[PDB]
Amino acid sequence: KECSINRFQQVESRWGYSGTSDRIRFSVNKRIFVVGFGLYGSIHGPTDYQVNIQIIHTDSNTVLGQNDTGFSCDGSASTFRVMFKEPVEVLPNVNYTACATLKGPDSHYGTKGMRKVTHESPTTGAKTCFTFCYAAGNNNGTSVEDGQIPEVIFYTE
Repeated sequence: KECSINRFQQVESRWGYSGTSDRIRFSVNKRIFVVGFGLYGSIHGPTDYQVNIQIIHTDSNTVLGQNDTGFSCDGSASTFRVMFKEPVEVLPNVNYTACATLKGPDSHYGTKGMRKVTHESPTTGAKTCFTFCYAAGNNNGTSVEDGQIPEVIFYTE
């Protein structure tokens, strides 16, 4: 029942980390539990990252979930799972801010990013539509069209 959605259609190189969080805002049209993100990994390997991930309620800038964690990686253009300590419940049509601060070597990054991207249950046809929006400032250059945080890993309700 663990799902994921990737908002990028293509993968390029390379993206650098110097201490600034990659951030993207999103809202969902249906209630979900986010359990983590998929993040792009290094250009060369083997190597790894420390990574701090967070989900913040946008309107108040209050943290709902946060985890200082890590992942290791091989140089592929694939995405790597980094998990929150517990599920964060995301309510319909509330704006949330996803943060990942990677500390590590240069990575791949996503291109041709999508504003809207829909997950559809193969069992019921129920649609879970994600809308992504630009997180202005303090985002390591990440946007709706390019950058980090390709994937949200979640369960539907």
